[PDB]
Amino acid sequence: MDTLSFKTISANKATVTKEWVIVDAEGQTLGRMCAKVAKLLRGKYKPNFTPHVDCGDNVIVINADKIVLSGNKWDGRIYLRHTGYPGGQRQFTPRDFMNKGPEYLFRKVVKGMLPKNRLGAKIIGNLYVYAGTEHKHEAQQPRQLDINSL
Amino acid sequence: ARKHNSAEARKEALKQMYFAKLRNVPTSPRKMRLVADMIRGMEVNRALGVLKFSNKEASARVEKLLRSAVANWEEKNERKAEEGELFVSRICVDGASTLKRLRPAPQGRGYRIRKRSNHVTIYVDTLN
Amino acid sequence: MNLSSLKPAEGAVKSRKRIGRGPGSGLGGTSTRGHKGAKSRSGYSKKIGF
Amino acid sequence: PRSVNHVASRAKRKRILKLTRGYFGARKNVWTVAKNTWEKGLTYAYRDRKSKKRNFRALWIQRINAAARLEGMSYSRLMGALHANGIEINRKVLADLAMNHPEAFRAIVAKVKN
Amino acid sequence: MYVIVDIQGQQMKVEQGRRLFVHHIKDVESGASVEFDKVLLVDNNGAITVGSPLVEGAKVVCEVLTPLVKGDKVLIFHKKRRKGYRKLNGHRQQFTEILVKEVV
RNA sequence: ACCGUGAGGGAAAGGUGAAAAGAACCUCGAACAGAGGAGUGCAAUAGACCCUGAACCCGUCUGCCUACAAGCGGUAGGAGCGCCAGGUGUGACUGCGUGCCUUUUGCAUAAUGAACCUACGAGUUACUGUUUGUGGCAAGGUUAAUUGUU
RNA sequence: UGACCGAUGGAGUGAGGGCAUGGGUGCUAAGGUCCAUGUCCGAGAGGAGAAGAAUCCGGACCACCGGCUAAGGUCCCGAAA
RNA sequence: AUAUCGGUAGGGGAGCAUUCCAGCGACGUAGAAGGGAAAAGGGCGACUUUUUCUGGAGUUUCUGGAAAAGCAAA
Ligand SMILES: [K+]
Ligand SMILES: [K+]
Ligand SMILES: [K+]
Ligand SMILES: [K+]
Ligand SMILES: [K+]
Ligand SMILES: [K+]
Ligand SMILES: [K+]
Ligand SMILES: [Mg+2]
Ligand SMILES: [Mg+2]
Ligand SMILES: [Mg+2]
Ligand SMILES: [Mg+2]
Ligand SMILES: [Mg+2]
Ligand SMILES: [Mg+2]
Ligand SMILES: [Mg+2]
Ligand SMILES: [Mg+2]
Ligand SMILES: [Mg+2]
Ligand SMILES: [Mg+2]
Ligand SMILES: [Mg+2]
Ligand SMILES: [Mg+2]
Ligand SMILES: [Mg+2]
Ligand SMILES: [Mg+2]
Ligand SMILES: [Mg+2]
Ligand SMILES: [Mg+2]
Ligand SMILES: [Mg+2]
Ligand SMILES: [Mg+2]
Ligand SMILES: [Mg+2]
Ligand SMILES: [Mg+2]
Ligand SMILES: [Mg+2]
Ligand SMILES: [Mg+2]
Ligand SMILES: [Mg+2]
Ligand SMILES: [Mg+2]
Ligand SMILES: [Mg+2]
Ligand SMILES: [Mg+2]
Ligand SMILES: [Mg+2]
Ligand SMILES: [Mg+2]
Ligand SMILES: [Mg+2]
Ligand SMILES: [Mg+2]
Ligand SMILES: [Mg+2]
Ligand SMILES: [Mg+2]
Ligand SMILES: [Mg+2]
Ligand SMILES: [Mg+2]
Ligand SMILES: [Mg+2]
Ligand SMILES: [Mg+2]
Ligand code: NA
Repeated sequence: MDTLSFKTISANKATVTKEWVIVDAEGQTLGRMCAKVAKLLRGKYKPNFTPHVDCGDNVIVINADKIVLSGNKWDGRIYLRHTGYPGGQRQFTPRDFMNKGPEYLFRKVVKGMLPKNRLGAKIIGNLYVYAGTEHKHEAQQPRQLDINSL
Repeated sequence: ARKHNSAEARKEALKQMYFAKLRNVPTSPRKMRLVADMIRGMEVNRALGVLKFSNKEASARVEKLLRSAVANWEEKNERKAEEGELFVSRICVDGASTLKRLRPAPQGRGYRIRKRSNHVTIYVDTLN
Repeated sequence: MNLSSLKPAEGAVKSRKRIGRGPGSGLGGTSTRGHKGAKSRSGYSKKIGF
Repeated sequence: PRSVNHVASRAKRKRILKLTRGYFGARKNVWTVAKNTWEKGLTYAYRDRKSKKRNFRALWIQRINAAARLEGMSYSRLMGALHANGIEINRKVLADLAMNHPEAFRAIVAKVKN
Repeated sequence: MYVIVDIQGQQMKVEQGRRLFVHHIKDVESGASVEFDKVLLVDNNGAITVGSPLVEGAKVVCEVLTPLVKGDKVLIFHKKRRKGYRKLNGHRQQFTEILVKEVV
C-alpha cells in the first residue's frame, strides 16, 4: 500500500509539451551550437523534463553551410571508421561531410552528444538541417528562437 | 456427500462437450503434433480429406479419431451434422509412457533407445 | 506445580552445540576446524607429550 | 526416533519459488537456478534503495534548473540567492512547484531576485 | 488554498481534508488533535506568501485517524560472495494517518 | 533374476473398492487399439499400471508484450492495455548491474565443480578426566557389587 | 577511554600482499628478493579517477521521493558557472 | 542518559522447525493429514495463522523430556 502521498509526477506521451523551433547557424561554432541543439532535443529546458520520455522540441536548423570551425579543424580533424574487412580502416574529414551535405555533418555531431540508447536513437529524428533559409514546414507553425539567448 | 455433489456437477458439465480421445498410441508425440497443428481449426469434412491424403503416417489414426468425435457429437445432439457445419475447435497431443530398450554400441558400450507413445484429444463444435 | 508445568531452575539446563548446520548458526562450513592441516582431518588426536 | 522434515523442507523451497515468478527461462522455476537469481536481486535491491535518493534529487535539480532558466537565472545562482535570503523550501517542493505551480515558482523567484 | 508545511521533519503540500500519512507520532490516540505550525509557503488561490522565518500566524490543525500504520515489508539482505557471510532481515516502517481539518 | 570358467558377486518390485457389485447393452472403428455413452458404486478425474497424485519435463486456451534490436537476464523507476474496487496480469521507455561454490596474496576469470528435479548423504555414542551453570548435604560427603519386601 | 594486568574455559593463525620511508642484494632492473618503521588489502562496502584489491576521499544497525559537505568537479553524453 | 552496532578464521548469547514421549487441554465424515491457490502476520528471522478448491481418515495446543533433529555444490 502507498504511504507516500506526495510524489513527483512523470510526464508521458499525452502530457508532454512538444514544440517546433527554428535556430540559425550563421556564425556559430559547430560544437557550441550543437551542444545547445542537443539540450533542446533532449528537453533540458522544460520544467517537466522526464528522462524516459521524448519530451523535447523538434528543431529546424537554417543556414547550416555558414557554420564555423576554428583552427585547422576543417581538414585536420581525422574521423576514422572501419568496414569490417582486414585492412579496412578509412579516414574522412568535416570537409568531406560538408561536401556530402550539411545535414550529415550536423547529424554526426549531434549523435555523440545525445544519449546512447533507444530513446536517443528516436530523438535524433526530431532534427531537421537545411542549407539555405528556405524550408517547407507549414501546418506546424514553428517558432523562431535566438540561440544566443540560450 | 461432497464427492457425490462434485461428481454430479462434473457429469452435468460433460453433457455439452463433444470430444473423443486416443490413448497410448505407440508413436512419437512430436511427430503426431505436426498433424495436429496442421488440422487445428479446420472445417471437419475438409480436415477429413486432408487427413486422408496427407503424407504423414499419423494422419491415419487422427482420421479415425475425428470420425469418432463426429459420431459422439451426433449422439449427444440426437441428429446428424449437416455439410460444412462442424469444425475442429480443439486438439492437443500429449506425451505418454515410454518403453526403454538397449542397443549395443562398439567396444562393448550400450545405449538406451526410447520408444515413445502419445495421447490425442479432439473436440468438435459448430461454426459459431 | 504438577506433571503438566514442570520447570528446572534458571540456568540449570542448556542446549548443546551443533556444528555443520548452516551459515546462520556461526558453526557451519569448516565447522570450527579452520582450513587445512592435520588438525582439520577426521580422526586427528593429540600425541600426549609430543 | 527417526525424524525427517519432508513437508517443512519442501515448503521452504515453494515459498521462494513463489517469489521467483516472472523470471526468464529456468530462472523462474528451477530451484538451484531460481534461488541463485533471487539473492543477487536482493543485493541489487539494497544498492538501489540507496541510489534512488540520488536519482530523485538529480531529477529535482534538473527541473528546477529548467524553470529558473525560464525565469532568467541559473540553478546555482538561484540556490545561492535562496540560501542568502534564508528560505528553507527543499528541492522536491521546488521542483513540484516548477512543474505544476508556475505562478508559485515565479513568486519564489521574484522574492529573491533582488 | 494549499500550504507547504513540514510535519515530522518532511515537507508536505496540504489542503483541507487530505488524509496524509506521516512518520510515527508517539503517545497519541484516535481522534486526538495534533498541531503543526511550521508553514513555509501559503498559496491562497492566487496570493502567495513565502516565509524565511516561516509564515507568521500560519497553522495546520489535524486529527489522528490511525495511530500506527505499518508500511509494506522490505527484505534486507547482506551477502559477501565467497566469504560465507549472509543475513536476511525484515523491516516495516511506521506511520500515522492524519486528516487535516483547518488550514490557517 | 542377472553377472562370472570358477571361488564368488548380487538387484528391482507393497496399497481398486465396505463389498468384484471388475462395466449387460448402444455408438465410432477392421478390431475395445482406443474412446463416447449406459449401468454398478458414496466416488470411475476409484476402471484393473487403479488411495493420495508434488517437482523437473511436455502441451492447449485466454490476457498483455514482441520483427532497428547488443552483454549474469535482475533490480529501482515508469506510460499504455487488460481483469476482479483498491487490488491484480503484462509491460513501451530510463538508471544501475562481469552467476554461485571452493581455493587463494589476489578469481568475471580462459583456476576447481555441478545437465535438471525429487529422494538419499557427513562431529555420533560409551567410558575416564578436567572446567563451568544449577542443585543436595555439609566437617563431612557419597555408596559399588549385592540383599530384602513388593 | 575504558580495556592494562592475574588466574582459568574455548580458539584460530604460524603460504601473506601493495604503497611510503631507511637499507642490503640485483644492473641505483623487475608487478624481483631479504629485513626495519607505518599504513591499507587480506577480513572493507560507498565517491572521483572511462573501466583497476590495497593511489585520492571515506569505516555500511534499518528506513526516508529531507538537508550539509570530502576528494574531485560545473559545454553535451553526465549533477552543478 | 550517553555511547556503541562493516567483518574471514574463530569465541560468546538467544531462538525456530522436525520425529517420538509424559502431563494438561482440544479438534475431526457437519470433513484429519497431505496437494493447489489466495490473504495476513513476526523487535527481526528460522517461521506462524486464516479462507477456499482437491482429499477421504486421522490430527493438534501449552509445559517439560529425548534425538536417525534442517543440503546447493563432495
Ligand atoms: K479412491
Ligand atoms: K482408503
Ligand atoms: K497430475
Ligand atoms: K531488465
Ligand atoms: K586446468
Ligand atoms: K584514463
Ligand atoms: K550537467
Ligand atoms: Mg512406436
Ligand atoms: Mg504415407
Ligand atoms: Mg562384443
Ligand atoms: Mg565465523
Ligand atoms: Mg560452503
Ligand atoms: Mg576445504
Ligand atoms: Mg595453509
Ligand atoms: Mg590448522
Ligand atoms: Mg579415512
Ligand atoms: Mg545443483
Ligand atoms: Mg490389433
Ligand atoms: Mg479426484
Ligand atoms: Mg490415482
Ligand atoms: Mg539505425
Ligand atoms: Mg519495433
Ligand atoms: Mg597463485
Ligand atoms: Mg575482480
Ligand atoms: Mg585442484
Ligand atoms: Mg564442469
Ligand atoms: Mg566456472
Ligand atoms: Mg546433484
Ligand atoms: Mg611452517
Ligand atoms: Mg612463514
Ligand atoms: Mg613482490
Ligand atoms: Mg622495487
Ligand atoms: Mg585467507
Ligand atoms: Mg582493514
Ligand atoms: Mg573503492
Ligand atoms: Mg550545497
Ligand atoms: Mg559502523
Ligand atoms: Mg557485526
Ligand atoms: Mg472439503
Ligand atoms: Mg502424523
Ligand atoms: Mg518442547
Ligand atoms: Mg539427518
Ligand atoms: Mg533435500
Ligand atoms: Na552461539
